[PDB]
Amino acid sequence: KTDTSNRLKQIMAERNLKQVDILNLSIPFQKKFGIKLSKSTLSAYVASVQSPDQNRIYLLAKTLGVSEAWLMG
Repeated sequence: KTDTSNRLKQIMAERNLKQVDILNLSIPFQKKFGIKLSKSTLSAYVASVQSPDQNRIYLLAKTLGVSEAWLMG
């Protein structure tokens, strides 16, 4: 499993957030930064299928209020 997948799952556990909740929290940041994130893409990240690019790492770090550096693994 990728660092990022693990790190996302860690955050989910710490905060009792499901993917649907993360995606919803990301929406204002998607709009703020002009960075899109789909349900399937987020699912693929959590599943360790895909690794986020620079923009989505940034988006997710702002959404979750965590360090970009940490989320990158």
